[PDB]
Amino acid sequence: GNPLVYLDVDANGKPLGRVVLELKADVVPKTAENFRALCTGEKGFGYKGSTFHRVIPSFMCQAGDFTNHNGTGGKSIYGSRFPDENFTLKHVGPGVLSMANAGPNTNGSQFFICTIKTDWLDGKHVVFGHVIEGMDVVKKIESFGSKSGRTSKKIVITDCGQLS
Ligand SMILES: O=CN1CCNCC1
Ligand SMILES: O=CN1CCNCC1
Ligand SMILES: O=CN1CCNCC1
Ligand SMILES: O=CN1CCNCC1
Ligand SMILES: O=CN1CCNCC1
Repeated sequence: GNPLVYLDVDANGKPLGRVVLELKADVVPKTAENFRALCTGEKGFGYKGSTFHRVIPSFMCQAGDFTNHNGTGGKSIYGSRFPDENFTLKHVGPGVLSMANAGPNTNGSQFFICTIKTDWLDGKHVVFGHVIEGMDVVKKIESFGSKSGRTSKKIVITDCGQLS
């Protein structure tokens, strides 16, 4: 069945806990596989040691730029970018896991976890999972954001991987 993966997150070197994500490989297998492999680091690169670089309260927590750490970077396991697989899953509420992008067909490694229903992103961002456990950790991360997206603490994915 669908993979379960985890992100262990620090703020300013202090552990916040673990976010567990279900990846909906049954609906978006290519997008799920990219995220899964970036969590395990099995291709030689991935999310471990990278940051949540953009966090907006009452919106989203964004991460996955493991090359430039500022929202410009990241890459997929397939190449620098890959197409929007489908828009079948919707941004239904807090806990939705979705791909960040710079327009159509520009998925790399950047992603976000929603903290509200972000319905205006339906048909624009590929939803590929949701938070199974650790929404408390997501809301802690959210609390360290700002309207500009700048974080008030350094938010680091200290470890990540696959649970099943
Ligand atoms: O959350 C929606 N899902 C539908 C497809 N199976 C995975 C779970
Ligand atoms: O609460 C929803 N919002 C929309 C996005 N900007 C932050 C507030
Ligand atoms: O801050 C990261 N960004 C990458 C996704 N598109 C908007 C800017
Ligand atoms: O690419 C990710 N984004 C976060 C949600 N708003 C649009 C840009
Ligand atoms: O906003 C820039 N990005 C780099 C390519 N992956 C999507 C986000």
